Amino acid sequence: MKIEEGKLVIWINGDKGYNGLAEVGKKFEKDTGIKVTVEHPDKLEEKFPQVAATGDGPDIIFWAHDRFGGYAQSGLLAEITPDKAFQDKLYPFTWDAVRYNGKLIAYPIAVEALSLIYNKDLLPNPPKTWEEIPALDKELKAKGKSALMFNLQEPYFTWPLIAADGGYAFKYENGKYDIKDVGVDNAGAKAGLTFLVDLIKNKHMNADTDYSIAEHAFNHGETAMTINGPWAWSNIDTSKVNYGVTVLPTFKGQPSKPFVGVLSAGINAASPNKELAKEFLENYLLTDEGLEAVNKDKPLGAVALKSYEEELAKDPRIAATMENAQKGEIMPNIPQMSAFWYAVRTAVINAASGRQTVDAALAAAQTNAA
Ligand SMILES: OC[C@H]1O[C@H](O[C@H]2[C@H](O)[C@@H](O)[C@@H](O)O[C@@H]2CO)[C@H](O)[C@@H](O)[C@@H]1O
Ligand SMILES: [Cl-]
Ligand SMILES: [Cl-]
Ligand SMILES: [Cl-]
Ligand SMILES: [Cl-]
Ligand SMILES: [Zn+2]
Repeated sequence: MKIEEGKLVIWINGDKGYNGLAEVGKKFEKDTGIKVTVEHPDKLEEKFPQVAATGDGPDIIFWAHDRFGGYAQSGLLAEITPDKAFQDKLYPFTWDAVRYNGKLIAYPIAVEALSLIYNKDLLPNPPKTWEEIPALDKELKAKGKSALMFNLQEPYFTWPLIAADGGYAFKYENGKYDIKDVGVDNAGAKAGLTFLVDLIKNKHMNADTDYSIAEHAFNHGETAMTINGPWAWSNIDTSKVNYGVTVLPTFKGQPSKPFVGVLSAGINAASPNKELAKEFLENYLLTDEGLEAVNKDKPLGAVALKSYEEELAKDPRIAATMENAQKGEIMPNIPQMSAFWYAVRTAVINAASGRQTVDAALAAAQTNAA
């Protein structure tokens, strides 16, 4: 078989708590005899539609909900069937994220938003504005440090700045997203991307900075700030850097507006193990003990499971996560999101590297997203 009967194969991103998830899998195996194998392929969210379209791939895929409408439209996801009692365990807005064309198509797990993470020893009082960063970098450089480093290769991390002054993905109005109406090339989006490009032009950041570089720099005390999600806190803890997690800086007086993702677990339509996947997700993973196990490996951040979230909310880092989430927007789950992200990734990388002006980059992004 392309997908093996009698076990579960799971995909989750490599920066999440995949070892903790595997532990939940070992508990499952102990109780049921069903082995669970967790993989973390790179770009799994791009690979999934390729392999699932041929009846292959994992039994279960974990990713933010934004990719799931596309998968569902292509018939790659099984309809899930939790009853009302189970539904009541999770916050209503998380279920909204995973409902597509009249069907629930994934189980919500956690609510993710980026925050500003800062080194308290270098910056006891972190900047409230993006505009403060250039001068702060010049001041820190004289002491052998930089102000800020974050992943410039994934547009997820730059979006909060692009959206701050008015950029948006798809217009939502009167109960629908208008997929012909994109906001990646409005004045606000240009302003935010231009600010980023200027940070690079003025040697405050490097265009080639990626996830690993920014994490390395922050966790080694080479830079005073980074922008990242809750999954990153575990490695910072181990580094012994004294850090805080706070509201993202404003731009032109406007809050940064991160795109909020609901990490969700979908079941492959081609899986011969759908009932076992349901048992694993409902009875083992989406439980206090299951999420705690994953969280202990890499923090989930705010979780969809009310009972556990009530405990996590007491953590000031989680409060900061929710504050940033409230200033941002939940991502659409519509199929056009794949095109949107391709468009914006291309624009940010080309603008940052100087291959395109901001105006040309975002003009192309508008065409490509719509
Ligand atoms: O950067 C584009 C990318 O953004 C989001 O992916 C996030 C993901 O949601 C987070 O859980 C975390 O792993 O960071 C990822 C970015 O590297 C979108 O969900 C994704 O579809 C999109 O390609
Ligand atoms: Cl990266
Ligand atoms: Cl080093
Ligand atoms: Cl529970
Ligand atoms: Cl769409
Ligand atoms: Zn280094």
